[PDB]
Amino acid sequence: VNSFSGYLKLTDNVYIKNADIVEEAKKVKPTVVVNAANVYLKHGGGVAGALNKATNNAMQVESDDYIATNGPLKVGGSCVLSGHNLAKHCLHVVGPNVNKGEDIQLLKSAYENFNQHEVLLAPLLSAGIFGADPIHSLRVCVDTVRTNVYLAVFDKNLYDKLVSSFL
Ligand SMILES: C[C@H]1CC[C@H](CO)N(c2ncnc3[nH]ccc23)C1
Ligand SMILES: [Cl-]
Repeated sequence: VNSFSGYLKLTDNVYIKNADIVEEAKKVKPTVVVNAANVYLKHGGGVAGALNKATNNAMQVESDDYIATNGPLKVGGSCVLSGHNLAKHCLHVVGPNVNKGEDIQLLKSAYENFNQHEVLLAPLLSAGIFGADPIHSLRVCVDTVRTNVYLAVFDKNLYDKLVSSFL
């Protein structure tokens, strides 16, 4: 039993809600919140920009040190950093950005990172400003993640479409 509330159950392990991931994280304080990261951990907009803003830029400061030490992530890769005031940990996961011409096939690799964590709060990878089809992203998620994932979808109109179109 966990404290996630108001989610629709899609499968044995995948749950979904129309919610603001920042406000969700602040309420639940999950062990792991997933960030929709880029390889440079530059958290300028989208989910990443909002999460970083909620940490008062502490996420960006920590991320800049991580990149200075380790270099960029891979598309499809991830790193675990602090969750600051939002969660114990933040799993920064890089889904392909279609608006950069990145291979959408890497979306499955991106979701595989979730399997290293028993429970996660997350957005749909490569959705929003990363320019992928969110219906496809949900399909890959459900078909890739085996651990317990609580998906937050910011747009109420998009949420209703994902549910009503979910197979
Ligand atoms: C991932 C991308 C697509 C699906 C979904 C729609 O709103 N979305 C978000 N969901 C929840 N919280 C959010 N904060 C900032 C953005 C955001 C953004
Ligand atoms: Cl977005």
